[PDB]
Amino acid sequence: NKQFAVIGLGRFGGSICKELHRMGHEVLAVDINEEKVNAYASYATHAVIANATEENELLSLGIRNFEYVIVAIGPNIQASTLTTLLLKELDIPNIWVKAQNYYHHKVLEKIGADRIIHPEKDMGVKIAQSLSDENVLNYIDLSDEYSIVELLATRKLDSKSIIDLNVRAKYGCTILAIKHHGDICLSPAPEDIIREQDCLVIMGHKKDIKRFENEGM
Amino acid sequence: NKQFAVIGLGRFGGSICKELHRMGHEVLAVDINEEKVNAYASYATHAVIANATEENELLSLGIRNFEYVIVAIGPNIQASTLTTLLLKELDIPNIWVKAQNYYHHKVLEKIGADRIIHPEKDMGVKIAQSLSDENVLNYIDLSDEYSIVELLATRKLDSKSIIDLNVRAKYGCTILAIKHHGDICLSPAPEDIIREQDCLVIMGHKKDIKRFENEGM
Amino acid sequence: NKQFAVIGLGRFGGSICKELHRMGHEVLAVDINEEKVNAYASYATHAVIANATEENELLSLGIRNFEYVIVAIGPNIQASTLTTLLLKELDIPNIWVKAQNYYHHKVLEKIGADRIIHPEKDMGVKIAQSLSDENVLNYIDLSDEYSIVELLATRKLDSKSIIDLNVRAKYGCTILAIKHHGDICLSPAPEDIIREQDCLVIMGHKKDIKRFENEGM
Amino acid sequence: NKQFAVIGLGRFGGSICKELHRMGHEVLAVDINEEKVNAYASYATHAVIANATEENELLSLGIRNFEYVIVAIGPNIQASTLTTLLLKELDIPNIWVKAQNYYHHKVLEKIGADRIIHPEKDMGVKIAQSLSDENVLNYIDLSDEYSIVELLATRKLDSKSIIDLNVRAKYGCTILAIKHHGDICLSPAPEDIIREQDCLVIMGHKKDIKRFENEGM
Amino acid sequence: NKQFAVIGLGRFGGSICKELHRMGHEVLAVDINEEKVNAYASYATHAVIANATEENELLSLGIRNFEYVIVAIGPNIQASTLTTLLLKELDIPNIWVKAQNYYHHKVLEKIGADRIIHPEKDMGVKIAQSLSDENVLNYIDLSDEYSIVELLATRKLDSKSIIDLNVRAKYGCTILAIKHHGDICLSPAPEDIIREQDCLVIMGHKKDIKRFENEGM
Amino acid sequence: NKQFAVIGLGRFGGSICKELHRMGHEVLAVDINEEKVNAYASYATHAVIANATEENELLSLGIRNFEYVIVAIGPNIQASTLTTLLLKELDIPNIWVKAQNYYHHKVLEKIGADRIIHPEKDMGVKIAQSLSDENVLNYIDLSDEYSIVELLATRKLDSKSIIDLNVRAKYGCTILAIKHHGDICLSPAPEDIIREQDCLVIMGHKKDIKRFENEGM
Amino acid sequence: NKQFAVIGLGRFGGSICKELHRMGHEVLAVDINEEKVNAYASYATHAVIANATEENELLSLGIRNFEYVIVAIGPNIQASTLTTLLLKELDIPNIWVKAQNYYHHKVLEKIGADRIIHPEKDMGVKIAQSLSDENVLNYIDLSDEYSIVELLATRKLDSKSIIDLNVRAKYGCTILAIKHHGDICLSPAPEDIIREQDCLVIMGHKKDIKRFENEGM
Amino acid sequence: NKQFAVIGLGRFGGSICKELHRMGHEVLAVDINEEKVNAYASYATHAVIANATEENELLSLGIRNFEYVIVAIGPNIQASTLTTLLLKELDIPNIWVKAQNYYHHKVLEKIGADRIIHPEKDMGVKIAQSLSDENVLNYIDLSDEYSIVELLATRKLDSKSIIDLNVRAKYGCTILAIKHHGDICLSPAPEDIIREQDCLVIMGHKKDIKRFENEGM
Ligand SMILES: Nc1ncnc2c1ncn2[C@@H]1O[C@H](COP(=O)(O)OP(=O)(O)OP(=O)(O)O)[C@@H](O)[C@H]1O
Ligand SMILES: Nc1ncnc2c1ncn2[C@@H]1O[C@H](COP(=O)(O)OP(=O)(O)OP(=O)(O)O)[C@@H](O)[C@H]1O
Ligand SMILES: Nc1ncnc2c1ncn2[C@@H]1O[C@H](COP(=O)(O)OP(=O)(O)OP(=O)(O)O)[C@@H](O)[C@H]1O
Ligand SMILES: Nc1ncnc2c1ncn2[C@@H]1O[C@H](COP(=O)(O)OP(=O)(O)OP(=O)(O)O)[C@@H](O)[C@H]1O
Ligand SMILES: Nc1ncnc2c1ncn2[C@@H]1O[C@H](COP(=O)(O)OP(=O)(O)OP(=O)(O)O)[C@@H](O)[C@H]1O
Ligand SMILES: Nc1ncnc2c1ncn2[C@@H]1O[C@H](COP(=O)(O)OP(=O)(O)OP(=O)(O)O)[C@@H](O)[C@H]1O
Ligand SMILES: Nc1ncnc2c1ncn2[C@@H]1O[C@H](COP(=O)(O)OP(=O)(O)OP(=O)(O)O)[C@@H](O)[C@H]1O
Ligand SMILES: Nc1ncnc2c1ncn2[C@@H]1O[C@H](COP(=O)(O)OP(=O)(O)OP(=O)(O)O)[C@@H](O)[C@H]1O
Repeated sequence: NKQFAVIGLGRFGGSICKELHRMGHEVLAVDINEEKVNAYASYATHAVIANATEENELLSLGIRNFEYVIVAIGPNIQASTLTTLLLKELDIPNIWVKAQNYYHHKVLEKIGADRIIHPEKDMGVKIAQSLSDENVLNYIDLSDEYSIVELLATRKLDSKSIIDLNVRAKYGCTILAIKHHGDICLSPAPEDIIREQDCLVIMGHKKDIKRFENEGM
Repeated sequence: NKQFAVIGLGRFGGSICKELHRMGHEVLAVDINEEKVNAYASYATHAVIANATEENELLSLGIRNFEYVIVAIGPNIQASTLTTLLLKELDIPNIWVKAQNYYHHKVLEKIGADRIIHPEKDMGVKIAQSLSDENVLNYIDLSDEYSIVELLATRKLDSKSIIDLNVRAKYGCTILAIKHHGDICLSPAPEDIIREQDCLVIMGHKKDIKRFENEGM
Repeated sequence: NKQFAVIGLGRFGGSICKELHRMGHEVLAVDINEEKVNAYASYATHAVIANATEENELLSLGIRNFEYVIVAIGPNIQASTLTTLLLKELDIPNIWVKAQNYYHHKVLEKIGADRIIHPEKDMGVKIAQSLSDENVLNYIDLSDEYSIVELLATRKLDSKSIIDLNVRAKYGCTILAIKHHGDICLSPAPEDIIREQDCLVIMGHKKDIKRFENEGM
Repeated sequence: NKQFAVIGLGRFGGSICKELHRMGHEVLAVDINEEKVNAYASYATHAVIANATEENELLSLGIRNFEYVIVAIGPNIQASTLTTLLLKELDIPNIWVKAQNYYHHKVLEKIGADRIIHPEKDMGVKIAQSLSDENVLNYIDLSDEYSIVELLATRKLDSKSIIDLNVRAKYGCTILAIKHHGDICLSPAPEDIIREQDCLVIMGHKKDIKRFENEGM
Repeated sequence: NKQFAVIGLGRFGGSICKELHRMGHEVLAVDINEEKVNAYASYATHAVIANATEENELLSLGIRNFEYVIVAIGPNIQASTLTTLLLKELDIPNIWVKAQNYYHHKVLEKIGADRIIHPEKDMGVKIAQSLSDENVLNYIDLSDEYSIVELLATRKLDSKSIIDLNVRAKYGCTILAIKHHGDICLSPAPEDIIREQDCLVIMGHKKDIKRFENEGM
Repeated sequence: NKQFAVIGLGRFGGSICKELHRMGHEVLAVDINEEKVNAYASYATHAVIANATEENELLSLGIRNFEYVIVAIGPNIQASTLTTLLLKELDIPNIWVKAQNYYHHKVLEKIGADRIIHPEKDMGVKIAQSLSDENVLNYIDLSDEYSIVELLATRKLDSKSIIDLNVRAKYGCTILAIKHHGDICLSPAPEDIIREQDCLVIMGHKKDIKRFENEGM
Repeated sequence: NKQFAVIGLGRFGGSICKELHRMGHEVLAVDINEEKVNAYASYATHAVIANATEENELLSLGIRNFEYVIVAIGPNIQASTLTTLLLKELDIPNIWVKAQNYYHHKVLEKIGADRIIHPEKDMGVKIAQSLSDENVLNYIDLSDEYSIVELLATRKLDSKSIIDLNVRAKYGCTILAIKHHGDICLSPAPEDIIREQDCLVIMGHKKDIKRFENEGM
Repeated sequence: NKQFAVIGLGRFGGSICKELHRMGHEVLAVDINEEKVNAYASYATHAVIANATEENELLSLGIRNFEYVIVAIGPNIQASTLTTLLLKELDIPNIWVKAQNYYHHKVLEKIGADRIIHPEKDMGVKIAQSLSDENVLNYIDLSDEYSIVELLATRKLDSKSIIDLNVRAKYGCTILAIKHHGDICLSPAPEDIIREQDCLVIMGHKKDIKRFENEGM
């Protein structure tokens, strides 16, 4: 299908490998720690003990063949950077590397990483957003001003109808989905009821959504 | 406003503190490492050097007053656990803790953590999704089966109309937004045109969205 | 008689199980590693392969029946903690747990471990005592100031009598036993002789015993 | 004073180093793990990062000068053995090594270890002894058969006199000390009273002490 | 005076250090190989064994103080690159690095090396020039086209005057110096004689000098 | 024309071969490594895979015919020596050999090498010279005391005339050339201007040139 | 036939493997250096890259099956000792080990090596014998006093008969063999002729043989 | 008597010097390592610290006077070669040099070494011989097919007579010597008895000797 190499079976890397394996892709799980290789042996096509900073080992893995290589090493800047460099000189098409800090990001950038990810930082931003606003369970920003938001329904919304809560005119936002007891309602009709503690999916302008949050719920 | 305590100024914790501070909330940035405290001094209300496992220091911080306390310590399972536990005995309303792996999650759960987060794991899943499918720029999962996806438009979608691409009937999914050259169109009418390289926001079942990606683009 | 459960057949745990079995007590030896179960099969009443963190397995062991359960898992803090906790919720009378370090000691303490042991640490202290003082073979502290000490006799003590070495008056300490060529003399009379390289058992104040070591031997 | 080298800052080794440093001896704490060196920097004279497996590094430490070298590495048999061998060829006077199992003990023995210690095993035996007999707080074995035991007094012993409990004739054992509310009585006269929950220090044959425990308390 | 750090005491680095030391400059000779440190101990102010890729060792050297740091490591691209990066982050004013190949040059360039040198390559070019033309003793290129050349005089030039050999008009080149039996004539007048086997210093265009070599000598 | 044999296509040897080929000479590129024969195939007349220590292969090359043979093997002292020796016994007119160190230089010297070169060492000296003195770009020593130096112009020299900087009288040195933006001025007249960052070519006594560097620029 | 394992393909080991292979025995050539494995690939049944100190690799070799295992590692005392120990614990029938010095010999002895060889030392003794006495080509000592010696015939022995050189009576020694131009004469009759430069095999007392060497040749 | 110079006191060289000294020859032991000079001071006439590659030191030794000079340096090819070369230019009659591998043998050969020895290799062949055939104690090859072998007698040979074991007719081989309890019997008569565990010296064809070994013992 498509070949993926996950170097560094951490939380992040391990998750990548496990999920990708669940999707049914050819995933090579590489780690210097034997116990990590042993741990993700069930969740990969081939799990190998290797020092990714050692070139001959990298050739012994046959990494040149892979379309995507992911360096999920993030506290050892040295190892990460070095590995990325090795892969670059070996003409790997796509090199995705975790990064630790702004300068590690810089060095990855300069040695030609294709995509640099900061999982902890981004998730930090998200969870902080959820912290300052208890109503938001999840969300996605369409742009600087427009967003789709998932909200936890309060008592103020219990037994209320979509036509009762006229968001499309009063607030310029549109409701997309209602999740009740695990059951799911997509693009619901105005007659539908929202019960408390249910998942509500609204879409619109950020400020408008906050307006609805304040006065509605 | 609302008082937040961020213990552990890593990428994740640091991001939480910085972002929350950008929102203009009272954020207490706590760290045992002096240089971290010095680093996030600009991005907090009060930045303090403290050993969060030492109770008398925790009383010296006056942590009982805070509505939300975030334990962003994730490689030192031990310290994290003790700290969370300390906060629990001190009757803190909301304790959100960063976890490393499943059993650390278990012990946090059992000592009564209010919310446990796995940033690296979740972001790993997301990036893996983006890896197996180059077309997805971003997304949000409404549930195990239903999701809203942001897609990068290919040439197959160039100059195509919403009524031309009948997703609501043929694939059971609904288009929510179109982003063209930075300009943004929310809940667009069937006459609207989609140009390649534009942002397309579809909503529906995961498998159905994959179907549309397959035959459509 | 009395029922004991030893979870974790390490050196320490294995020693507990083997020794208890030699005394003729009902000892259930539990381990996740099959080879450990096979190893201590001869030295237990019932040796079972079980994941002690998995509750249903813990019920399958019928651990609720046991008066004493010993968690001898010490490098995997997580397994130890989770297991100890499981036992606590199952209302086990006495839970003795092996600890690795101070904060793990803390979390064990707070989740209600009944007795926490640091074998390596304590034995370290003892062997260090023996290191700085080649004369001391072993000892037991009665209190902060008073102790019973086992000493290796030097040439200065060869062919010396108990009445000759008046410890009861000159140093306020009392000799308890003399071990000569494996032969043993308990509470010896003043006429008895001490030959070099023999075991001498003195009792008294620490500083006083040091005094006697200094001027006497 | 006297120079000590502690190689391997584990629980056991770390305890040795910390305790020895508390005694005010010159202790060189050596470890391959940087974080361990950093941890015990406060509890040593000189804390060095070194792989004790490399000879030139061992010369860089100047280990030939030390009277006592302690190999506190116990799960890595290879490293332990090798270090011990290196030290032996370097004509170190006293080499004390922590062992894991019987065969590692054998190889240490054959390559000329001066003293081999099994902390976990021995402490296991002790704790097992305390487990089968809740009454014993501590003890020291004078030989295979004779021992001095510290006992927790029960209700059966409350308000009883030493002459009342004639251990010297009825059981052939002798009482050495009584600890009451922290206060301490050494080699007490027959008129003295024992109150419950006090520390009792008996001396004699193992079987005899068990007998006294049985009928007496 | 000025402080120099030479990391990597190979031939190139060693020559740098030795020569600089001969000039009487403060030169810190750093090497991971003990024998190299021992070799250049006589030819430096301070010769230290250090792993230049290890940051804490680099701080232990106190390298931040130095005006010039030279990475003379050229077959280990890894070590060179890594070290250079470390020095850059430590805000070293001038970092001169020895390179192996074009891509190592590239990565050095991108991580901000101040001067990159290819000794073997350049000297290769020079020696090749001397190989195809047996007559040239030495030379210096002013530019791609213009150069000053030192020539060994043949019989065709014996007893010839500067005015006889009109290089300034016939070939557009100018003679700068004549070395006869060790005696030296700088900017000689047209009456001066050139005897064979003497050193002749001409200056001009490369082609013109070759022309003069061809028809003249 | 003239025939050259380059044995060992390293950086140095490869540079020799490539440069010689650019001049249009008959160059035989010999290497035991197939990939280097393949690499320099474009930059030679004939590129052959051969073991230069094997005599029959050397006869198969027909090396006796060549006027110049260059042994550019420098880390394998053995191969270098044996090869050079082979060539000597085969009565080769000119044998130029790359040397690694002083003693290899000795053995090459004694087995009758015609010219021995140390590229790394010499270039080391040069680059070191440039290191202690940022102002000098290049130079050539006419004798122990007299030299021609190429200098990088500073701000102190900007917009200054040759007659303004009277070097011929004030410092006894003479300016030979000025290189401005790649353009070149040979033996310039006193009216000419020197702009900063330009190449300046002075000629005279070493100490005098320094003097001029000191007070002038 | 019989199975041999040669670990360490040095001069000594490599020679063992090559010679053994020439005899047509099943020889497993094991080496950690890939190039050594590649070198002796032609001179073995199976040539494998393996770290003989790593147990799992040793099981991957299936070394338990072999009757004879030879540790030909001699400058790395560590590897030799460790490997030998591994083989011993794996119940290998015959373990022959190359030793470096007296103490390495000691540790090999104590860990139960079956045969310890010192090639350099022994050959040193032999070559020394040939050095002090130029006359001897080869020899074997039957005892402290009696020996069989191979001698290079001089001119004094040319065209001489066995009956002419009466060694059996005049010197008490006996001639055993004469080798002339590769042709061989075993236990030759008294009529036989010895020509110079031939191999002569005499047998007797050392001093007597020396006597014959002195007066005879 | 005869003057010998042993340069390089390793095992091989040291053995040479020691053995030569035991025979009572004038042996000059030369070494650059002071401790080796100190070590073999007792086993030489004159033991000197000298760098054998340095000519003036070689004249300071007065090596021109010696009939035999032995270069026993074998891992430092460079030093060995240069030294041998120095001795050659100094017109030394006999230069015997220890070689490492085939090419070092080549360079020694070509710079005119008189005798080149490979101790490890040859001894390798021998020990290999003994490895494939456990029966042989020692031997000497007269030619490719004919040999004299020393054998360890088994039980099959106990109390057997020479006439009983008719080797001269049945196997075409001849017995030369019998060594019993240190006592020695040369060219024994047919009545003589062979007891087990005695040394037996047979002579003949290799295959024939193996035949006798097979059916006979
Ligand atoms: N040079 C190397 N070659 C191969 N694998 C390596 C190398 N260095 C580190 N690794 C592996 O990469 C993994 C990266 O996880 P690490 O322990 O570095 O923390 P982390 O990745 O930041 O944590 P997480 O991924 O859980 O957030 C480790 O399991 C380690 O075994
Ligand atoms: N007991 C403690 N008390 C206070 N601060 C701590 C404690 N333990 C860790 N920290 C701080 O919390 C921060 C957490 O980041 P850390 O380096 O532990 O990796 P992480 O948090 O798993 O990864 P990330 O930095 O991406 O979140 C660290 O910078 C550390 O200084
Ligand atoms: N979750 C678990 N369930 C059951 N058994 C476990 C679990 N985790 C570890 N064990 C067992 O407990 C034993 C504990 O010994 P381990 O090797 O973990 O080191 P240790 O106990 O600190 O060292 P030692 O006991 O040798 O001093 C191990 O043999 C292991 O097989
Ligand atoms: N080759 C080596 N060289 C130097 N130090 C080492 C080497 N191998 C291990 N160590 C160090 O020695 C220490 C030994 O402790 P380790 O973690 O191996 O468990 P342990 O000693 O059995 O446990 P404990 O000492 O807590 O009972 C470790 O901290 C490790 O960093
Ligand atoms: N990580 C490191 N840290 C510090 N020093 C290092 C490191 N790696 C290599 N070196 C040193 O740098 C020097 C580089 O020389 P090396 O042996 O790599 O060959 P080289 O430099 O190509 O040889 P030459 O310079 O003579 O051409 C070595 O002497 C080595 O000891
Ligand atoms: N015996 C030999 N016969 C033929 N070619 C050889 C032999 N030995 C080495 N070579 C080749 O000669 C080339 C010389 O470069 P090498 O890698 O030996 O280092 P070097 O030449 O000292 O370094 P540089 O590349 O800077 O010149 C190598 O590419 C090697 O393949
Ligand atoms: N840990 C190991 N595991 C397997 N093989 C090893 C190990 N260590 C060394 N060897 C191999 O054993 C061989 C021993 O030869 P080495 O280079 O050590 O010199 P040596 O044996 O003294 O020289 P010689 O055998 O020529 O007398 C080497 O070829 C090496 O590759
Ligand atoms: N240039 C030199 N001048 C004098 N002595 C030297 C010189 N080079 C080496 N030696 C000495 O010669 C001795 C030879 O032993 P070396 O360490 O060279 O290994 P080796 O001789 O091959 O091994 P072994 O002799 O143990 O089989 C060394 O002890 C060394 O000190």
